[PDB]
Amino acid sequence: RKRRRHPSG
Amino acid sequence: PLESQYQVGPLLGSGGFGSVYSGIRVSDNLPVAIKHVEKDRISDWGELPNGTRVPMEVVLLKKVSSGFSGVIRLLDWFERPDSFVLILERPEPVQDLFDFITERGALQEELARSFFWQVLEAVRHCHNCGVLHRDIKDENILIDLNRGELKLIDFGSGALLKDTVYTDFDGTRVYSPPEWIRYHRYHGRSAAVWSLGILLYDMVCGDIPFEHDEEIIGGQVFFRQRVSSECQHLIRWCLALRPSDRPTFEEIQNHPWMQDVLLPQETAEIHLH
Ligand SMILES: CN(Cc1cccc2cnccc12)C(=O)c1ccccc1[C@H]1CCNC1
Repeated sequence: RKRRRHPSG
Repeated sequence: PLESQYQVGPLLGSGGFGSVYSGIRVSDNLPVAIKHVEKDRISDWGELPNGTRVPMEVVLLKKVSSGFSGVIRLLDWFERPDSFVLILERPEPVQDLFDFITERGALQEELARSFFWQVLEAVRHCHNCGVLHRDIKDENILIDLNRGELKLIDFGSGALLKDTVYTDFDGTRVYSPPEWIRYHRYHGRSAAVWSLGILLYDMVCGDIPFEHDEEIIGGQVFFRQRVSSECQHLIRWCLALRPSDRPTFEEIQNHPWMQDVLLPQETAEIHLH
C-alpha cells in the first residue's frame, strides 16, 4: 500500500 | 553578514516551507540548518516586540525558542532583499519521523508511547507560549537518534493561539479535522488533538488512517495492524467527530495507555542505537 508525504497547503 | 558566520553545506530539502541547507556555525562548529524563504511566498506577517515586520514563522519561533524543549530552536535570522534566512538548530545524527516509520514499519507500542509523549510535551510547550503549530505530522518531527529526543519543526503554517474560531488553514489536509473539511472552521486545541490522533495511528499502524475527505468526516477508524485495546481507545477519542468529545492534553497524558513512559535516553538505547 502506497505510503506518501503530503505537502502542506 | 550571514556569509561569514555560517559555512553552508548540502541542500537538505525544499518545498512549501522554502529551501533548507545543512550548515555549521563557524564560531563553535555548532551544526545548524539554514532555511531560506522568499518574501513573495510569505502569506502571514507579524511584528516582533521591536515592531520589525517579519514572517509570522519568525514571530512564532521566538515565542517558543526560550529555553530547552522538544521544539526546534531559532538561533538567529537575517533579512535579505527578497528573502528571510532562518538559522535553526540541527540535531546530528537525525532522521525525520516520516522516514523512520517508512523504514521500520508500524512502531512497537512502547516506542510509540515514548514518541507520542514527547510530542505531547512539545505541543503543550507551544500552547503555553501562545503558539498553535497547525501542522503536526510525522514529517514535521525530527528524531535525535543518539539522545532519543523528538523535535517539532516547521511553524510556517502556525498562528498565535486564541480561543475564538479559525477560518483559515494552510497545514496538511489529511491531518486536518472534519470540522475544517465540512465547515472551514475549527478551534485550535481540539484541532491539534485530532492531528495527534492521526499521528498516533500513523505510529502504531505504519501509515495515516485517512487519505480522502470522505474518510476524514466519516468517523470510522479501521485498524490495519494489531493495536492494543487501550491504544485504540485513545486514538478513537482523539478522532472524535465532534470537537468537544475529544480529550484535553491532560486527559491524553492521564490515559491508561500513556502510563510508564520510557525516558528519552532509555528510548534511544532500547530502540534507536
Ligand atoms: C528539509 N527537512 C529537514 C529540516 C527542516 C527544518 C529544520 C531542520 C533542522 N535540522 C535538520 C533538518 C531540518 C525536512 O525534514 C524535509 C525534507 C523533505 C520534505 C519535507 C521536509 C520537512 C520540512 C517542513 N515540512 C516537512
